[PDB]
Amino acid sequence: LSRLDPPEAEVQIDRLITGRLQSLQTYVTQQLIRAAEIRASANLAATKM
Amino acid sequence: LSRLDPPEAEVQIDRLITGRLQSLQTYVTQQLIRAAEIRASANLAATKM
Amino acid sequence: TNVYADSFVIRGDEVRQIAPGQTGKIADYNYKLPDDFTGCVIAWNSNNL
Repeated sequence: LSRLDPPEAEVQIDRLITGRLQSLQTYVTQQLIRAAEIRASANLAATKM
Repeated sequence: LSRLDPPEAEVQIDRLITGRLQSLQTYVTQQLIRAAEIRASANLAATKM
Repeated sequence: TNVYADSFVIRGDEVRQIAPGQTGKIADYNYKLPDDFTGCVIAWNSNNL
């Protein structure tokens, strides 16, 4: 905000958006990956109990 | 097409390509996520039957 | 749709300054070009009149 006017700072804001959205998609993927890993493990523990 | 010549509209076309490719990769990931979820469930149903 | 023409005469020392999003003597206190605005600007010298 204090570093450029909205027009030209828009391209840096776009890179900020892209990197953070991709960081979220990696994080959410890994979270559901471990969720699916725990899925089979939890069914396994339910079968044992 | 009717909004700019190919040279300068190319950068907007690039953003269009990037957003849509990333939308596809998220969608395909989620589709295979639910496919893997249904994988273990289908083996489970085969074991029951 | 709805063609509007805004006409005036200025010195060449401020011709390059009129643009949608900058600052200046004329751009800040005489007219306001919107940043989302879409249009054209034409300037031409007139010595004979």
